[PDB]
Amino acid sequence: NEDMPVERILEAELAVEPKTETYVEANMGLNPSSPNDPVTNICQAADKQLFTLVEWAKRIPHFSELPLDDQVILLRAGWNELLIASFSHRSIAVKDGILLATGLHVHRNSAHSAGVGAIFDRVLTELVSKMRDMQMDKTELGCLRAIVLFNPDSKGLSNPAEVEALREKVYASLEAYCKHKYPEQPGRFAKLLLRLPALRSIGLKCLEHLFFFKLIGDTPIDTFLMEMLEAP
Amino acid sequence: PVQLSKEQEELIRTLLGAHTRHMGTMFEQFVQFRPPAHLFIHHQPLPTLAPVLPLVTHFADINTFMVLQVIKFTKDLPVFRSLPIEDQISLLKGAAVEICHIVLNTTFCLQTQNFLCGPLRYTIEDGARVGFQVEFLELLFHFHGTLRKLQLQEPEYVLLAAMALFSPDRPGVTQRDEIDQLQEEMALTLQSYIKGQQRRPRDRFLYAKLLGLLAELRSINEAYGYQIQHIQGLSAMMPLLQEICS
Amino acid sequence: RHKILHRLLQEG
Amino acid sequence: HKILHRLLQE
Ligand SMILES: CCCCCCCCCCCCCCC(=O)O
Repeated sequence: NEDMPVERILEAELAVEPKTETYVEANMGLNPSSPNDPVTNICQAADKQLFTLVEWAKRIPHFSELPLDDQVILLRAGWNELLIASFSHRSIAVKDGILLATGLHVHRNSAHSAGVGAIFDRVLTELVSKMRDMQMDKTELGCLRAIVLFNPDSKGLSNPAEVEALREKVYASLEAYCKHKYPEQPGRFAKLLLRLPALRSIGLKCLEHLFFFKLIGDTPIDTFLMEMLEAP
Repeated sequence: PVQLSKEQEELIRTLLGAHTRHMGTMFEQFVQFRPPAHLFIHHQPLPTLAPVLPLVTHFADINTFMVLQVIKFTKDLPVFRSLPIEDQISLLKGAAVEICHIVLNTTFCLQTQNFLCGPLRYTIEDGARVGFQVEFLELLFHFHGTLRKLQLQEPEYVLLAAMALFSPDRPGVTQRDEIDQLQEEMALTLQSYIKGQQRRPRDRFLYAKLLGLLAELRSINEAYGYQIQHIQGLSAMMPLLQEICS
Repeated sequence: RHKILHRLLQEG
Repeated sequence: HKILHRLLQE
């Protein structure tokens, strides 16, 4: 398969990430005022990465060659697990912590002491830990970040088998790379997909958290971020 | 047609063993749990003003029942038993619902879009009646269509469930290692059979599609846990499921 | 806490 | 959905 250019995907990943990557630590999360308030800080991040996720979408093969409404749909049913896979991968660079796109690190301790240790732990164990142990590259990332994008089962899809057709072309392009660049291990391609159920559940658990801080917490939520969460 | 070493062979012999002994046949025993008459009489739904209760009480009873066999089944798993208790619990809690729909898809009639559990026939308006929200209903039948279309041989069914069971990401597991390896074991053994497709009337990325559905079962297990609460008094009837979904 | 579930696992 | 429609266009 050449219809889904692996080169154009690894290139789309490269475009997203900031050219200037500096990292500062975050305060324990005892106070919502400080520049560093764990939860608050994640929300500022996800809002920013919301915009760039859009452009990451575009740069993906055939995504712009879809209806206006098939694009919005796929984002509504993916931005969650898509942004999660982003920082999940980025944070393989460090142990017991999370690298945020604002240029801020977040330690496992700031998590627990902010209430969100349960899920923070789950991301490192099911995502950050796994991608690392398996040495999953940036190309492979974009191929999963893409497969999630093109989710056939998204409800309200004007053309279901259309989105299911692209998610077949990424399956090909990717298995190629996994049997090409990584021929030593057979089931490498399969190992890369095995993390999808875990990310689905994690994505769901993360929505929950987001809904609580909105409808209860004093967590200052922003525009674009806001728009992406609308489902009881 | 790939190999299936001495171990993958034994693995599949115990899967279908304790499986035939508790599931895959239980769908016919659904009638034995007080099934409203119109489930026998397919040529007409439930009269608009008939009480809903009789149907619901039937749902509950068969719902609690399947789970009772998703358990009876796992108790005939040397390995599952091998695990500790705080873990045995958490695994069921994370995949009992998921698994019911797994085995239940085998009674799905793609043509009529209905479940046929012996002399009974369930429809999506029945769900509507029980109280399940239209949207959860759409999503639920959509999943089953998807799943049924793949025409997965029996062993391709018994294995898919195994993966749903043995999941380390489940909240509550303590042997996350001993479980992640078992998962890995299951995941591979299935990868074997799929390739050996004697007859090829299906896809090539069948497995890759399944994993998307295991994630649908994740999206679904969570959506259902909420539904039996939005439905007044339904939760109260199947306390077993209340625990599974606690 | 998980009364009936515990109940069911104990044995055959 | 105001915000998203704009990005997907321009
Ligand atoms: C990991 C702790 C979870 C609690 C808060 C909810 C998180 C889910 C929202 C997606 C996270 C956005 C990531 C931003 C980035 O990596 O740049």
